[PDB]
Amino acid sequence: ARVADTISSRPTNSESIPALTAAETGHTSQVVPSDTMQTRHVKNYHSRSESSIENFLCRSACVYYATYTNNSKKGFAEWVINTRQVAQLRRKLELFTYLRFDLELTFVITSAQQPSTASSVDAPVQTHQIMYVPPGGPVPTKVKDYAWQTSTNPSVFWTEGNAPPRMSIPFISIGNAYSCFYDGWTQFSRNGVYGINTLNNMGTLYMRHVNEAGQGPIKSTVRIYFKPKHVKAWVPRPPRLCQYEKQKNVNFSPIGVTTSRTDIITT
Amino acid sequence: GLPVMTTPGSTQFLTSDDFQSPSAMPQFDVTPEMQIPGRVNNLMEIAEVDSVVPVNNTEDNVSSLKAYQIPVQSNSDNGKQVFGFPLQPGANNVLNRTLLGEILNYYTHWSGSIKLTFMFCGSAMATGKFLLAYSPPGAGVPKNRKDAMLGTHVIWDVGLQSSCVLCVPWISQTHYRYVVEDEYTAAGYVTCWYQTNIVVPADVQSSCDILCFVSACNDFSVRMLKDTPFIRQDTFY
Amino acid sequence: GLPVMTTPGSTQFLTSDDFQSPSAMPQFDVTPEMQIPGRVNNLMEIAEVDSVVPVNNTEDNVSSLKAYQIPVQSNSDNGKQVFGFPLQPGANNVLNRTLLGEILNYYTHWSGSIKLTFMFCGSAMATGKFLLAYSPPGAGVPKNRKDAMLGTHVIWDVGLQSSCVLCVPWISQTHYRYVVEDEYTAAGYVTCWYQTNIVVPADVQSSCDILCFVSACNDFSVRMLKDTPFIRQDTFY
Amino acid sequence: FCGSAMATGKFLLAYSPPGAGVPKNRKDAMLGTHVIWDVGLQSSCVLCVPWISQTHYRYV
Amino acid sequence: SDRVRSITLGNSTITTQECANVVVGYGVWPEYLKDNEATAEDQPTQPDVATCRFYTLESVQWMKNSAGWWWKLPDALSQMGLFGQNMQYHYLGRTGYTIHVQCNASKFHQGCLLVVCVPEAEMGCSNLNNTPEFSELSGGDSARMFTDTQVGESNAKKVQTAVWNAGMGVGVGNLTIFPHQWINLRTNNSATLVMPYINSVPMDNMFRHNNLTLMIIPFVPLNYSEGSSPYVPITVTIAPMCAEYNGLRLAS
Amino acid sequence: LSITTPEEMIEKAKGETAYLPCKFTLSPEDQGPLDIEWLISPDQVIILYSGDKIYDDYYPDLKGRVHFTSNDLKSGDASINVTNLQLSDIGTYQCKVKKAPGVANKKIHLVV
Amino acid sequence: LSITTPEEMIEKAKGETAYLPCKFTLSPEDQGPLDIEWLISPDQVIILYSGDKIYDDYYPDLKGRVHFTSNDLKSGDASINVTNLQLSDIGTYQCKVKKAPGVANKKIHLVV
Amino acid sequence: QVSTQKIHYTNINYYKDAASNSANRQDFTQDPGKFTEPVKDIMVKTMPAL
Amino acid sequence: QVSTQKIHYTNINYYKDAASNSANRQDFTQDPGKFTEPVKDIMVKTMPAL
Amino acid sequence: QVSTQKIHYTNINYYKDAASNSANRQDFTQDPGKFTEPVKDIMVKTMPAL
Repeated sequence: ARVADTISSRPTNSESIPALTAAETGHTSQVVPSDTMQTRHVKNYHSRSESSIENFLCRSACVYYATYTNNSKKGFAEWVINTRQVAQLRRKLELFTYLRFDLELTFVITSAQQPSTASSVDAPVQTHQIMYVPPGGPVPTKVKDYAWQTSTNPSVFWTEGNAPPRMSIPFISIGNAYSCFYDGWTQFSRNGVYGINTLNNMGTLYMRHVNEAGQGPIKSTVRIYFKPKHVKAWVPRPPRLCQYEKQKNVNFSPIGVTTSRTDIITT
Repeated sequence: GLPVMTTPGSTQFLTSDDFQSPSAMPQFDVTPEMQIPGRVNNLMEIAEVDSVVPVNNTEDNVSSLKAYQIPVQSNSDNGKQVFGFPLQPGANNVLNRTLLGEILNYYTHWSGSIKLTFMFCGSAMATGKFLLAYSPPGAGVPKNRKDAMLGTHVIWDVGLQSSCVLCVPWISQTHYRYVVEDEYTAAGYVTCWYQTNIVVPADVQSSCDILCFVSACNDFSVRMLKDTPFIRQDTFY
Repeated sequence: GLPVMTTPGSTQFLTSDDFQSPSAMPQFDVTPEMQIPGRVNNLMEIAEVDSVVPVNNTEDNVSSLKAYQIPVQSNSDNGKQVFGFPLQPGANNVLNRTLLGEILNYYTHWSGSIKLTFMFCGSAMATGKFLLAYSPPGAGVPKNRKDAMLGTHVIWDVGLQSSCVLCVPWISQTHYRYVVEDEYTAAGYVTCWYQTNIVVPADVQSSCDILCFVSACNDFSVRMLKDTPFIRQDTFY
Repeated sequence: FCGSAMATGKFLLAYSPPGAGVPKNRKDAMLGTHVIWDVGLQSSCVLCVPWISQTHYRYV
Repeated sequence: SDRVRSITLGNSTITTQECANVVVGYGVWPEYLKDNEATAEDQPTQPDVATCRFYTLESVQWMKNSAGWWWKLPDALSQMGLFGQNMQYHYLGRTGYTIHVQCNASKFHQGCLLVVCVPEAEMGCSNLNNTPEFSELSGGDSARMFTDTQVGESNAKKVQTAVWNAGMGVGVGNLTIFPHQWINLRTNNSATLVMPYINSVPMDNMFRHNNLTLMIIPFVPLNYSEGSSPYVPITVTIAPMCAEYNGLRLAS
Repeated sequence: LSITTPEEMIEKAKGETAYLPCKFTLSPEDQGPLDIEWLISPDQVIILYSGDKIYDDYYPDLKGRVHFTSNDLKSGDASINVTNLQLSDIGTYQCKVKKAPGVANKKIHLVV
Repeated sequence: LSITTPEEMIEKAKGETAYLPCKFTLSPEDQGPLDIEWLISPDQVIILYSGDKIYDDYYPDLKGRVHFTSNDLKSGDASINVTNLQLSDIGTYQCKVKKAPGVANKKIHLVV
Repeated sequence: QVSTQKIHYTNINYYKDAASNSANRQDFTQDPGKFTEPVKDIMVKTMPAL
Repeated sequence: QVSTQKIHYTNINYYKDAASNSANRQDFTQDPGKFTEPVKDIMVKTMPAL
Repeated sequence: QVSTQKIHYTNINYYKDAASNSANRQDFTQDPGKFTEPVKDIMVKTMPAL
């Protein structure tokens, strides 16, 4: 996928003017630098490979991290899956209006000891369980419960000191593409919240320890990493300028177009 | 029991890896695709769209629509300057927040040439001529019309058609250029000068305005994807 | 010593993996199979069986056989309603515990059309006509016969044959629909109205009853297997 | 348009078939048959009303 | 020549003496729903003469201190004849528009408009935690207008109408990536766009979801000397192309 | 879970009956048990709803003056009717709803 | 980050105005916030520049006698103008600039 | 199965799904004509626009 | 050995048992006629049933 | 794919880049004539130089 080359030119003087045009018709001009000056025939060997979509989006980024204490009641972390909470990834998604991708979830789980009181503490390697619940399934309330094990929801079991776990999720949606924006309400009487869609629900993630409280509390921390693959994008969109403020809506505070300079001719 | 030996680099998590992965829900059947209009296939189909360049900042017009207009008035003396800025499309604070500049602030290296579409949004009976000069670096900025007409320039006349695309060429020692403000690979300056005055008949306003676009050519290219400096964060929403 | 590198995702236990495994008792010879009648090959050979719809709950008939009967009496005034419910086959508490509803509460998405077999289980000399209407959403429920006859409806007569299958179509913007109670993908309402009265000769009882079935068409489909919310537990037995 | 040369404008030439009254707003008259006329170099516009009638003829 | 066009549809006809070329969507023309893409189980209805004609919205006065206007596109045509009545009795429906906006001045006025058609334009509220209501987001055939000043915090549910952010928190200079045209009183008089059906589902309800937005923003403001005509109106005309519906019900 | 307007200002007169609305919708992931609170900060609970039974003797100044409105609380109704408004009812009211895995607030500022 | 001449000797006379230059360029990796110090060891800070605002009341003997020179400090200017030189201004001055991930020093020996 | 890189390389699919494959990274096609010139009447460079 | 997925994929059996293979997941056949119409005399849609 | 060592050996490229391959270690070519005799008129061993 090489770029176009450039062909040489001669000093012309004629009626065919390539430089004068009219931008009224919404037609961005397609001129070459060989039309306004004299160029040489340059063999051009650059590549437009890294500007494609599958090289721009298929990179891993953190989406969320929650902590949970082993020595607690309701010590476990729930998180509804959505891209809207981080900001370095969200701005990359709103360049396009309709996206379509599968997903490669990856978790990086670390642990830390809390200031316990017991004497000569020692614990073996821990075990974590990351349960994935599709939208509608029964969810657990406390950690010591039978709804964690006796279920056919796809969970993953991981012990420390190994490679990080990774599962893959295909395109789970009802429409034909994920809608990054939805102008219009969700109730037919046109009351209530504004931009809430039911087209990009993927489910929740329930994470907890498997061991029991031996002698000292352990506070863990788990990051979640996306990786969109096979991505097809549609209908591009100008990039977000003002700062984000909420995860659901698009509200903002006004600010100027760019930072200023001293005078219109100051370089 | 095939004998294997594990190379260094195992049991790691590289954030740009290309590996297969076991699925979670097997035998899933996706919903079939649709012919949605407007399929983008490459991010070099976005830099070839024009966008208005806010070339009139001056600390009072930044929170307004006045930042896109260049005031052009019927001057009394001849040979004055209209505007001017260096050509650093990821480093200057005029070509920064445009549509080209918010693509180059995801990459590190760039190449190719740049089109600069102008447009005379003035009256119909007011005419004039302009000189659109681009001076390569090595010297300072030009300061007279006598110094700026030595570079590369077109002479624009306004008539029925009301546009003129100065296509700056690619004159550089290196095969690429940085997007951050460096001194080694600077790209000179672009100025614009009065050729003649803006004459005008009776009972017409004088101060006509000019818009200015920017776009990339057909041979633009980028490299070395990085993360943008324009969006900060301190909590989860 | 072939050189290998272990990708991330190793030494884990995914609960829906597809991997081989070493056997415990090698060279085991299983007992040979038999032609047992009634082999199920797919769970869409269960949704195509009818089942009676408990459409008469009303807090007093739930612990009885009265929940399956719809009381139809010789009314005095004309144009009254027989029953009515929204069509959410995993969310409503009438189509929940039927044979179709206990398959859809293992999956998440569904599609296709639904058949609704009725049956007049009344006397032999009593006749009448009924109007079986299905209104797509966007408005409220219909409230008169004048408002419900605008939708999709059949007009049922009772004679020798004593059934009528209103086949509701698949009218939806999306390729699938949720099974939990959502407002975005609701599927309207199904009502049933008196066309004429139930006339009856002398020395015959008046209050005839009507049963109602439900089933799926030949083009039903599901997706995204989940675990059911209908069975709880607190100990091992 | 027998006006000046530097004066421009646009007009809406509507024809409403009977059954209702006369139109009274532009919102009511743009539902019928209409052309939208611009004045430029050419200075004419021929609204050709069609023949919409139940009968094969009409009285005078 | 190359300056005159004459687009007709149904029983109406829009003619222009001075206008530029027409810009059509993202390169496709609005055609009917093919049988591979459909998902509804019944047969659609196609009026095709009763809807495909040029409805005309209200007009707005272009003052010197103007800011901008916007319309939500399958909502301004809610009361316009047989399109507004087929939109209520049905449940689904896809459309393709042919937007046309016209504004004439003499050879002595100066100014420049920007006519853009934004798909899925979510707007921002005044307060950061609320959402704008329906009555302050769009109007039946009446243009809602921007301002040049930031809306104060004392309002509960009002749209942020700062024009340099275009309501959506985005830079207004980058708005030309959408299909667009320029009205410039020097050389142009009328702008025209043809917009195909752009949605993530093959058909959609029309009362809950406005899937287009026609914005008009004056970059170079109107200016003239004393003695010229001070009242310059803008008037937009929209015509649906190749519409069809499904799913009869009661009125609502 | 999401409330229609997470903050507003309500202006009423003394002796009247206030109507503090709290409505919501239900995203498809929300499958747990319901929970509804109400607060005041002129952080004291004034009413509860958990386990399908109402408990409402919590604030001594508002004893027997506040009630729920609807009979269909699991459909998106959580409004309360404050009867016999007095001058000392100034404060921000907080409608906390928590159906797992969702949670939302609504800070109602009431000034008479 | 790199300064032009990391040490030199400057010889001036009493009553004059010293001009201690400190210029630099910017490598492309330097993207953090700016920081500029000045020291003396006849290790006391005499001026600061951090967070775009100047703080300059630090040395009691040089109170209100030292200022920055340029208005364009983020372009490679960090020179200071020492007014009213006295005999007790003998010592090595240290221009510490720290724009992350770069750091540089400049030990200026001033003898009058 | 075997193709060129940016010499050759060998890629084998292991799992029997479609969402389990690696990223393609080699879908090299573009068509900027649907963004630059979305007009009806065609436009030549050399001739004047009006 | 090599077959299509939901492009191709390669599956090799390693152990020499039958209970050691992976799950099939591709037994796509159905016959609902033994549950819907389990009758003796055949029944047409268009004609009346009795 | 298969070549000789310093008998044969088998080398397969796995990743689909070019900077991911192993080192070559077998680029055996040399040409010392551009350092020893960088002159214009050619010089014979046997004859005298001037």
